[PDB]
Amino acid sequence: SELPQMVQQLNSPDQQELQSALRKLSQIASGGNEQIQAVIDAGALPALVQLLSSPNEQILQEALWALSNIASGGNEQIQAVIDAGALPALVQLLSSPNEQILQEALWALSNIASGGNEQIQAVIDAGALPALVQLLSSPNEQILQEALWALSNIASGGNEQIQAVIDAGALPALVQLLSSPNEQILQEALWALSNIASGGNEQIQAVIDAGALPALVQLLSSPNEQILQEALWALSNIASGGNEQKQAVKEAGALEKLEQLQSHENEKIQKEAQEALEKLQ
Amino acid sequence: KRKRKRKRKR
Ligand SMILES: [Ca+2]
Ligand SMILES: [Ca+2]
Ligand SMILES: [Ca+2]
Repeated sequence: SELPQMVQQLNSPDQQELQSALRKLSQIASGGNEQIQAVIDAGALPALVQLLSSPNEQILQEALWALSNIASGGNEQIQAVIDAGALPALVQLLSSPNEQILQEALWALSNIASGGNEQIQAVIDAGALPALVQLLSSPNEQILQEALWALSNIASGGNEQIQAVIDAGALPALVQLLSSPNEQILQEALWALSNIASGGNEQIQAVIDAGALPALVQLLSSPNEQILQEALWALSNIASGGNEQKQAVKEAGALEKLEQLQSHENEKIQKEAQEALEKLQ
Repeated sequence: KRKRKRKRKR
């Protein structure tokens, strides 16, 4: 019952009133899907979308936090953000040289792409992929992580969504990231590959053709169980393909490593290695 | 098929 008044304050020409309202709204939206629905129902979306045109970085940042938090809701709540017309203005911020704005725009986009296939396709259709793929070359590890989240989310969809990621040229950069000494960035690259390889055989074969298998097989020898798990999930997904895909996995030397991992003390590792080994007969 | 969300909280 205070929400409608907060939403009206988003138009106040008093920047203190505006910012107080915006900070309250963003944080109510962080409190679960019912609180998100209350913010939507109070009419916040059109005002928040208008704020994506603001040249005031303080307003824009908090507007982005609010939209990100709404987009942490259910798929139809995400769709409300898309229907309010946010995506072009949001995607355009991936050109920003302001790292705070870029980071916050990426979170918002990544959350939208965590929706269902209609929500993901909207992000693709808004033109985000070339930018996201270029940010895989960023020397800023925060930005790089966030781009990998967004891309992983996009690649969590169906085969058409996956294929748009592949067609944007993500695979060579993802495979290059497999040699990173940054264990955080490595695992995010493996997540992206392990979503792409959960597609159909054409998507799996793209992962193979980009040269992922030698690096994944090397990573089966990692002493870091977090890395090993992620590499095993990726390789197991590839092994779920057709006989051409299975053969490529065998040719890369995976069988001998997987046989070794069958008795691993970590149960999650052992189970996925067993499952992978069975897929390959 | 693995999705993730990030909230922005103070
Ligand atoms: Ca003023
Ligand atoms: Ca800058
Ligand atoms: Ca390191």
